[PDB]
Amino acid sequence: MIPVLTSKKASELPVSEVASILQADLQNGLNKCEVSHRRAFHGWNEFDISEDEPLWKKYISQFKNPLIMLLLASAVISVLMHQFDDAVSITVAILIVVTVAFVQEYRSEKSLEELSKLVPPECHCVREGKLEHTLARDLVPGDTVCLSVGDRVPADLRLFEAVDLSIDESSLTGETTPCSKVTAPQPAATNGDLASRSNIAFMGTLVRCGKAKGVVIGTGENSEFGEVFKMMQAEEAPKTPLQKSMDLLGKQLSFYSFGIIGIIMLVGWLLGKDILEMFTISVSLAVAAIPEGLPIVVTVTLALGVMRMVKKRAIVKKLPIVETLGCCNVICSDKTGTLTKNEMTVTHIFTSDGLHAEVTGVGYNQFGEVIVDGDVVHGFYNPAVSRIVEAGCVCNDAVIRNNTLMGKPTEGALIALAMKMGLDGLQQDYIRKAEYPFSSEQKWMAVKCVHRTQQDRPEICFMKGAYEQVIKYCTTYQSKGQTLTLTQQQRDVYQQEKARMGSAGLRVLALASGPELGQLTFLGLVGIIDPPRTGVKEAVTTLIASGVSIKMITGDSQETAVAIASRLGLYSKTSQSVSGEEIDAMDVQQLSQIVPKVAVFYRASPRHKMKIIKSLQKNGSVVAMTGDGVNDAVALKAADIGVAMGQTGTDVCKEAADMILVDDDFQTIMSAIEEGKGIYNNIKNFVRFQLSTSIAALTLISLATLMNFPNPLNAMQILWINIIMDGPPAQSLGVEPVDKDVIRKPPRNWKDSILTKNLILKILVSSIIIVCGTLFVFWRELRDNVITPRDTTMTFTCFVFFDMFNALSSRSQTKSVFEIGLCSNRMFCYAVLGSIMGQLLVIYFPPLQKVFQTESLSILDLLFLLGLTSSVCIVAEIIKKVERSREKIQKHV
Ligand SMILES: Nc1ncnc2c1ncn2[C@@H]1O[C@H](COP(=O)(O)OP(=O)(O)CP(=O)(O)O)[C@@H](O)[C@H]1O
Ligand SMILES: [Ca+2]
Ligand SMILES: [Mg+2]
Repeated sequence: MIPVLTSKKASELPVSEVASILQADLQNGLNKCEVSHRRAFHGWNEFDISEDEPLWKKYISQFKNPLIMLLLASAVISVLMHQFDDAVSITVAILIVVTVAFVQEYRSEKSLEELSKLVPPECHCVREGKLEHTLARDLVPGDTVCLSVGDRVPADLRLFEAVDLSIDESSLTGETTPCSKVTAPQPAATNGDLASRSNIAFMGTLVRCGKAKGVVIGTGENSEFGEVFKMMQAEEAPKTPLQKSMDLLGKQLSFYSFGIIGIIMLVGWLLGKDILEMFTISVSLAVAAIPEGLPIVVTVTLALGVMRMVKKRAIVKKLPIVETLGCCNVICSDKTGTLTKNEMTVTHIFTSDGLHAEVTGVGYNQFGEVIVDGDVVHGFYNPAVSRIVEAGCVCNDAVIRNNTLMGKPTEGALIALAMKMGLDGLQQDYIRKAEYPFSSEQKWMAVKCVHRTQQDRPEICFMKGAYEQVIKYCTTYQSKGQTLTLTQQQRDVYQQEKARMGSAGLRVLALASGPELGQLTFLGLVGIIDPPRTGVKEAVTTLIASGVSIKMITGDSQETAVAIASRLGLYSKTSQSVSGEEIDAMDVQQLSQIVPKVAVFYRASPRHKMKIIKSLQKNGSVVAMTGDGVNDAVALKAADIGVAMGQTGTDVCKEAADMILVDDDFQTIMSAIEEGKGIYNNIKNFVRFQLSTSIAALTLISLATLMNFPNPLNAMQILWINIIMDGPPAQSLGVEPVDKDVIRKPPRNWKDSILTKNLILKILVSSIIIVCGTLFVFWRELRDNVITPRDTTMTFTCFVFFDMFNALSSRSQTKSVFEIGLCSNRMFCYAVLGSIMGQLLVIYFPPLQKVFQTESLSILDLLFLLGLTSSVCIVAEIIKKVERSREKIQKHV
């Protein structure tokens, strides 16, 4: 039986003894069958998840509300009296109400737990001698885990290989300085504090630099500080500010409703009316007017938006970011990953002498050739191009195999061009001795390699990079084999050629070589191509046209970036560009007045990205920046809508950013805006419908009380109307697919409220129309002195039909009834049908007849009510149509 090794003992114990105890193969990894056995015995590589879900507890918690308690008290006091039919009716009504509330809460909790836990932790592991790609959830104590830069440590590792490792342990230790890691055993005297353990990698820490490979010593709860981990991250309350605003609005509406109910009670009691019946009616109205489904529906619509985002490759965490996601003003993205595909090929070759050579072929394939202006070259014919491809081979770091690329796209394109000429065998012929790492701030890499067949000649350097960083280190050039020196008369024409290459759609680079890396010989430039991704130009145009001001932050040259922006809709006739030196000269103040006028940035850095973020946030704008680097993590954290990458993004940037895309494309941002605006529109629909229904009911009750005639609503019918107003139909209205025409609207403001003048006017119009219809029904209904329950049933049916028709036309503030389709959201149709059958059963069920005192009606009366109750829908449709037509005509003219 394998024992679990503690962190301190693993640090104390030698690596070989540790591997002996865990029976782990450091080279070939661990086999799958033993992986399954260890997983079965030790559980999975997860945190022990346990919580109380005693459904009877949440059933009881649905009770104890003051409204339900008062209803139960009224039921008890009626039981104490001589009446029992009212008591049984009220208790079955409150039972239906609490069951509806229970299913609403259950659905809300269900959506809550389908939310989150959607980005599993993923890390490398060695099994059966192969580096295989598993989730961290699959780990067992004994596997060999490879750690890379930017990867999050999945479990406690006993490090045995490490070259210049720095691990950010600020999360678990609080030290802002990453801790260097070693592999030697640690002394017992220094094994006291956590930070002194320099040979163990802890789960949840981020690797900042270096390479590593260790064996898991702990999984799940046995891991050190796992206790404090489940202490902090297990429970949290990240309340969305939109939820707070909705709660405040609901509380204000509830206070106003309570004031209205109190005024109505005072007026009725001062007028000498009923006591118990009026009290029950008032308490039913109070429980009706309270918006209780608003938080449930907002959680449901947030979860639905997140799920719809995920269904089409848009993973969004950090729930309250979605609320401000729709209020997007400025969008920034790179140019190699999000706008154009990462498929680079070289189609132009330029040398020191000057010969326009064109290269054909698309992709990393060997079908292709180099075409000078009339020649046939398949070998050592032109010395300049041969030297260029040889330098490309020497400076190359990646390796191409079976038409596959594993490395940076630029080196892949260079090696593909080299293989096209037939010199693929020179990549491994030269062996590097001194290596110069390539960096964003450096923009050039150098190698020191010599031929192995002969070593009489001294060392020769081969380096490539940007032209601005190449001509500075190069003052010699070749014409016909011999070495000469360049002057200004060649630098100017080289600059013109660089600009010409940067035009159209080509990328500009430079090749240099020499004996010592202080004086080289210029070779020429390579015309790497970069085709834009399909369906990006129209997306960019339709984004910038409406309300967005997308900018460009790319590391290319001036001409290349300008041409790429001109191909899309980013560049205009009034836009400028800021260089890296210029953006470094000014920190915040001088950059503020120029950021809204520049859409293309020169070769920048993560520090420059931070500067742009600070300048944009100073002006008061929302920025959505996408990054794929370790040093872009701070930029993503500072940005409110920072986006990470799935395939080209590290784990550090994945965790730091609030949005992760499994595919790099400039199409999910419009999708983010569309779902955000759609869920906002659904919330507006719910709010408008609930407010209109509540206002109509309260106005009808107030007019009934003030005019001194019995109210044709009772209490059970009021409870049914309440269930309709915030229940299955209200949630059906809240659940709605995103409208196609929702992107042609200026971005929303974060400080804007939910109630507008148009919404208030529509609510008032609908309420007054419903009230007028009910008054007309009553006037045509009571033409004598005899009052029957049939009249009350007819009034209740008219009110139900009016509410249903209002909900029918409340699913679109701008679209018509037939524009979205009669059957688009099947949930709404199902709810309407269920309400219809429930009303019919209430009318025609002897038990429900006794409960609801509905008596009976006729087919002709029902048809007349249906014909009359359609007034709200037609009026709303015509006013919406005329308003939309007038707005479109005015904006067109
Ligand atoms: N393998 C390589 N060797 C030498 N230079 C390289 C290189 N890859 C890129 N460069 C140089 O680095 C410069 C800027 O590159 P950087 O990596 O900062 O951004 P980038 O090339 O990835 C474009 P972007 O950031 O918009 O995706 C380019 O002009 C290029 O000349
Ligand atoms: Ca209510
Ligand atoms: Mg970049």
